[PDB]
This record gives sequence, structure tokens and C-alpha cells, in this order.
Amino acid sequence: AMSMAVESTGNAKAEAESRAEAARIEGEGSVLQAKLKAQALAIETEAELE
Amino acid sequence: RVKKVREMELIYARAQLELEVSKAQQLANVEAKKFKEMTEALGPGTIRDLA
Repeated sequence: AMSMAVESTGNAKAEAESRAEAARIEGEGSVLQAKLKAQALAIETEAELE
Repeated sequence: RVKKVREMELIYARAQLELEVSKAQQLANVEAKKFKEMTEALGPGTIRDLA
């Protein structure tokens, strides 16, 4: 049951640390990505007023 | 985006409000002026004896 655990937890942990790390990239992505949407959809909006 | 564009269509709305007015104002004048020329054209009592 000791091996049962080390395997079990160690397993779902490997899969949810996968989960979270992949969204941590996606997350840091979505800031820098909406930061560029900012400047883009701002230059686009700006000469749209003129 | 919004603040800037809000102000846009907003300034225009105002300058095209006084535009709205001037029209309605001038026409109201020309109606009344014509109507004053009309009224005076015939007896200010003739309108009465016609009524």
C-alpha cells in the first residue's frame, strides 16, 4: 500500500503538474498576447477615429 | 477605445443638434413671417367676419 500510494499520488501529480505548467505558459501567454492586442487594437482604433 | 469614440459621435451629436435647431428655427420664422404677411394682407377684421 506504500508502493500503491507513491505510484498513485506520484501519478496524478505528474499529470496535474503537467496540467498547471501548460496553463502557466498559456497564462503568461494571454497577458503578453492581450498586451499586443492592446497596441494593435489601439493603433487600429486610433486612425479609425481620424 | 470607448472614451475616445464616445466623445466622437458625441461632439458631432451636439454640433448637429444646433444644426437641427437652426433648421427648425429658420422654418418656424418663415412660416410665421409668411403668416404675418398673410394675416395683414386682408382686414384684421376680415379674418373675423370670415370666421
